[PDB]
Amino acid sequence: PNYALKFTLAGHTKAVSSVKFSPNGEWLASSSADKLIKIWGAYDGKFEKTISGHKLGISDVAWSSDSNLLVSASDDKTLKIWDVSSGKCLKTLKGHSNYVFCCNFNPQSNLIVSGSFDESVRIWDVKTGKCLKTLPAHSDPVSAVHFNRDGSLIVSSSYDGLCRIWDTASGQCLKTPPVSFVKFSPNGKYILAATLDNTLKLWDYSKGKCLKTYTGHKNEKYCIFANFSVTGGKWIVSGSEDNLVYIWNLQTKEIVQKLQGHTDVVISTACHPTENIIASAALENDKTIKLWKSDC
Ligand SMILES: COc1cc(Cn2nnc3c2CCc2c-3cc(Cn3ccnc3C)cc2C2CC2)ccc1C#N
Repeated sequence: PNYALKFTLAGHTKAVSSVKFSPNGEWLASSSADKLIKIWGAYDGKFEKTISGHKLGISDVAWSSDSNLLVSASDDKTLKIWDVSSGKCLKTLKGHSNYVFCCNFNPQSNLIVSGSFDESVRIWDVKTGKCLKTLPAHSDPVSAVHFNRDGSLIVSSSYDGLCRIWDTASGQCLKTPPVSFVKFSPNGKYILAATLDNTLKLWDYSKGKCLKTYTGHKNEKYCIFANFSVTGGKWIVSGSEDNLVYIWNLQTKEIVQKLQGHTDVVISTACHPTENIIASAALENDKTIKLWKSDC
């Protein structure tokens, strides 16, 4: 791949915590420690709107499947469901007793999953805003939560060193260095997990075996988003504490590109759903989002 910087997105006044493309590929949403959500054009980076209401910084944001809603996780111990068109807060999800770190819709987007520093995973009903289940998931802050492709499964990770798979319908656990990020692969059969020994590993969870290991980057202090890039060549994409975006060949485990430009830890990366486009975001010495594009 030949990812090249195309746009730098300026607006946040503190660290950018997460960037996520909308499923229709039209928009990029960003969350920040400055308590704001900002929406940008996915292809040109043009600022669109600021969405405000959280009383403390935001660690994560995520899109509903139809690209109409957002959910945000905030240090004010709540999540908020937003109507992106109107910018209005539809619901405020209360129940966590500490910072909410991570969040996601299920594919049907009738549920929300959240991970918190209170060490629980919570499952929320989008329509009523009610908390349906509270899982005593870990013995340390929860670093990531993600649904599989039909929402029947939740994968969570934690600084306690564990990665666990949960049955959404019952809340019960199906399967078990700090684990700082996890997410299901696009086909649903693998789990990409990051640990704070500068390592990413691809796990076949049905077999419970580690298939591939990716090294080269620096990840010892922060929880960093990683991604499967599938629009062109099959890559693993992740941020790094050396201010670079790393891209690995999924199959060969070779580093094939390092995207240079950010001036602080690259804490978030995201891959566009149909075009060879990467978005990346950095901590408070940088505060900008960058859009990178590749011919393949
Ligand atoms: C999750 O538990 C722990 C956390 C930490 C500190 N610490 N470590 N990483 C991040 C942070 C906080 C800062 C941050 C981080 C990570 C992200 C990226 N981000 C957000 C949601 N999900 C992800 C991968 C964003 C930010 C915000 C400044 C913008 C220390 C101990 C434990 C435990 N026990």
